[PDB]
Amino acid sequence: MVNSFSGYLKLTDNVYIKNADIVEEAKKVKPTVVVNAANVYLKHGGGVAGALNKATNNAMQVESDDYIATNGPLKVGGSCVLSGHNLAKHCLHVVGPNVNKGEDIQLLKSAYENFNQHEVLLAPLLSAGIFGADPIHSLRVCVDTVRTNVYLAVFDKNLYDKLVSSFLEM
Ligand SMILES: Nc1nc2c(ncn2[C@@H]2O[C@H](COP(=O)(O)O)[C@@H](O)[C@H]2O)c(=O)[nH]1
Repeated sequence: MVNSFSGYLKLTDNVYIKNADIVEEAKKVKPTVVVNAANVYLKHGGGVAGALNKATNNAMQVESDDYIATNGPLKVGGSCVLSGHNLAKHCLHVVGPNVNKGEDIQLLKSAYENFNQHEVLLAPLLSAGIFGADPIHSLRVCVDTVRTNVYLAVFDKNLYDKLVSSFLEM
């Protein structure tokens, strides 16, 4: 069954969260859309991007390279829709700002606005990990910006517990 999400807490009308590996979730859920926490050249070197691409045996990277050759790099805050290969029907590759490289944190709102083009998404938090944004801030921007249905997979149990306790005790 498509979009078979289970095990999430519902934080808002739009936003759900689970302590999960987004690759394992995408295999179970069969989402119409999985979000990649991409960079502007769609180089899936590690993090969520690397994990999603690894699950596609590099098909995602080859398709991404072709997209970039034909269309040029994305903008920070931008997105493109490509195949979800064996994980999803579509992968929405979204570029959040890398505040470790001095990109404007205000583009995290632009980045999450891309989600609103899809009714239902499985997604990571944006601009976490090596992109350097505070995940609590990222979740706040997500809930303030996304208006459809987003199922967030947070891999790290400690981070998950911190996000949930922070959000629900606000
Ligand atoms: N493209 C990309 N590379 C990442 C991401 N997170 C980590 N990396 C890279 O992936 C490699 C392994 O990182 P680790 O798995 O230890 O976090 C390192 O080269 C690191 O810079 C990410 O979200 N995107």
